Amino acid sequence: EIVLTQSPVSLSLSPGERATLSCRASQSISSTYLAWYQQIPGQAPRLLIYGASSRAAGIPDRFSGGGSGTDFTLTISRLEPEDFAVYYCQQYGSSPRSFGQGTKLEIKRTVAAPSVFIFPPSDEQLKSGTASVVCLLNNFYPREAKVQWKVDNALQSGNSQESVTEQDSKDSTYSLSSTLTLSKADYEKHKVYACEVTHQGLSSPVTKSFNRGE
Amino acid sequence: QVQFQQWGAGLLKPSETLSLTCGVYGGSLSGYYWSWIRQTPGKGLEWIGEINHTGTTNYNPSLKSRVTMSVDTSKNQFSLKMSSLTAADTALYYCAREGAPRWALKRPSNWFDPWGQGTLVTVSSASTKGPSVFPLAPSSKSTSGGTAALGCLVKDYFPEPVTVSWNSGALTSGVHTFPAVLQSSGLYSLSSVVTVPSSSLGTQTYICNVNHKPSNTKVDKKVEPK
Repeated sequence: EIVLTQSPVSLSLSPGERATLSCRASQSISSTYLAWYQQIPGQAPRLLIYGASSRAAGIPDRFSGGGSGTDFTLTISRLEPEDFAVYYCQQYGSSPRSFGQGTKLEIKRTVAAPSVFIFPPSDEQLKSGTASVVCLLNNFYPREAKVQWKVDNALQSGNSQESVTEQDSKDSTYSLSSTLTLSKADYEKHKVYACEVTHQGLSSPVTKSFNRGE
Repeated sequence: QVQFQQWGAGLLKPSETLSLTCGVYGGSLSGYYWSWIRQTPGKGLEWIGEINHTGTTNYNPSLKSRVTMSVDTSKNQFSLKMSSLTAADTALYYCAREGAPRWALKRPSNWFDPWGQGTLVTVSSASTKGPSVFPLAPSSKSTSGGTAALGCLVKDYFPEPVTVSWNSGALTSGVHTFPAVLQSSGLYSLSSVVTVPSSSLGTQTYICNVNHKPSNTKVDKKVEPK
């Protein structure tokens, strides 16, 4: 098996800049057997370049490819908004055909603090015997953010899950949703439920909380 | 011009037999190798296997013990069979053609150029379950300078996907529908939120429409303030 290691994992850049992605193969391969594919989240992969440097039809000249032996590169000369997606490398010189783990090309924008909201469990869920508390972080950048659940000042662990959306199409921000699930006995055993948010855009952690019986 | 249509069951139990088929339009099968490639959501691409119009096959060595491929030249179709399934086989499956023609044996392969869309295949011992839709009511603690956030929690459903709209699609700006999370239970949970003017609360109705086809479920949940 020929392993392909792509570099870097993430790349935050702005339209008009230069991007260069690296593809290293665990063994030496000829350039004629390398390809680059582009993938927007939710859509199928799209062929960009084959044989290291040949552009597929429709691909503009701002896309360039090269390299030899063990190291190959894809270069986007001047970045366009269309170009921000995931990029995979592939070799087809040896069976089986292997792919790199990908490089994510994200729009680099101004730091934006999240808007933090909290939602107690509904009565409909309480009659189900379960209580989920939701905390929303709306329209923030960059993607890195820390959520912590606190129940009567006891930091929670192993009882929460979070999800992050894709980079928004018009303001290039992210939003995150975190869910804390308890049994309704455990939920009614306590009073203060809090979500503490840490982010680059906040000068200090922001806490949104409520009390059972508000 | 060359494009694909894919069919085959997408919800199976472990150790069942997955069978998928793509019909090819706008071009004939002859002269090309056709492959199946899978992708776990959030992960990368894994080539499964390829077949030509004479039945010559080549499989990924890590899957050859439980993967076969077929071709039907009269119907311009080709098929994949995968056995001894596990939850690790849950993924999007794509059909693709090689970018250039290649006869039955050429030691180095070509690149893939036309790719079909990804069909989700779910392998799980869980049985189909419709989601519970719980309101996320706007409150004191979900307001910020004239903007109120509300939503709905789509919890304990299986399998993917679920479609979520707001006011039957008449409400789109400020909506965030989040990727689902797979719980310890084997069930999925997702949330959908929207920020609106806080003065709109009390007169403007906000309903979340959740469609889960595998369970034949459609829920219209009205979200009301505190």
